Amino acid sequence: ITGTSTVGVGRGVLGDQKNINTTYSTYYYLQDNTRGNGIFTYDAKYRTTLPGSLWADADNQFFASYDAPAVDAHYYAGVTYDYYKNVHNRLSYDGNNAAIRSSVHYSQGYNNAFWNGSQMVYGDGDGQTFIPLSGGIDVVAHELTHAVTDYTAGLIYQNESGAINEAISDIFGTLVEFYANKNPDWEIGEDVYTPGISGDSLRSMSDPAKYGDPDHYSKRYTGTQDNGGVHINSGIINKAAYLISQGGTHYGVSVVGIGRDKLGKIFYRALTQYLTPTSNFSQLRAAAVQSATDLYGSTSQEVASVKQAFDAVGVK
Ligand SMILES: NCCc1cccnc1
Ligand SMILES: [Ca+2]
Ligand SMILES: [Ca+2]
Ligand SMILES: [Ca+2]
Ligand SMILES: [Ca+2]
Ligand SMILES: [Zn+2]
Repeated sequence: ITGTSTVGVGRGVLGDQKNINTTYSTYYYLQDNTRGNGIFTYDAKYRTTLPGSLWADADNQFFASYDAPAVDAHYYAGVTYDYYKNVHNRLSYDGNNAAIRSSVHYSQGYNNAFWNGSQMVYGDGDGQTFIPLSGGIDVVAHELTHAVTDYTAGLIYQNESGAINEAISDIFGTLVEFYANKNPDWEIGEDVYTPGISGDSLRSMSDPAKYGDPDHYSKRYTGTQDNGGVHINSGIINKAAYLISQGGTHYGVSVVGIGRDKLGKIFYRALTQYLTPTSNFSQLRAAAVQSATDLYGSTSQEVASVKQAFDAVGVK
């Protein structure tokens, strides 16, 4: 909407206070005009119609329990925008400052969040499996990264290309979590998953098998569930990315780590220059090798480490 840019204050899902960019016109709206063509957050009001209503607040203070998922969806979309702009010189998900839209309070007890091709959508969780999913910065950034993928490589959401799609979202979700530097880790969703259980998460990149996901191509899922295992076989690529960044020995193969920043540069370049809608795991390895060659040189440690990491997970 048309109005003037303002700064509100609120509390997120985890009870932390933060400032949020709003717009004043009669009401204060969750519309951040400081980033691209705007970040807009909507109330789905427990329904499944989307987007719902642009979030309106009478006083620019967002401390009600009902406000918390909206505060975090809005704020973490801003952090994710900042990561892509400041780290990769990418302006929003399309590279042209497309407006970023999110809806919260989607459905009732909905234990998921997603990018729907047009916008991000967050359930509130059922209070046992999840609390409202926008409380996880890695979740928010995972979702917005699907939009980046859609506009770049276009990886089809099935089988190996879909597992790459998922892993790219986990990788950049994690790199955004490190960028914000609040309790960063290599696990996915820990801040919103199972409030009654400490120390768990949906997935681990450092040890995918902790939650039943494969960490070697020989253990890949070959069935039809989950669009051919897109959230399962992602563990093979997540493990490779973890090894590239942090190093380690895995099934007897040693990888010299090169750090998170170079991991991000290599995978961002692979995603935006080399991957295609039908890329498989072997093609991802080649894309990563070529990206590291472009950035660091063919004889570099970085190229050598990409090769050892894919070797370690059984991808040639
Ligand atoms: N992401 C968990 C995949 C899975 C499910 C059930 C048993 N083993 C593995
Ligand atoms: Ca208020
Ligand atoms: Ca964390
Ligand atoms: Ca995490
Ligand atoms: Ca938990
Ligand atoms: Zn995903």
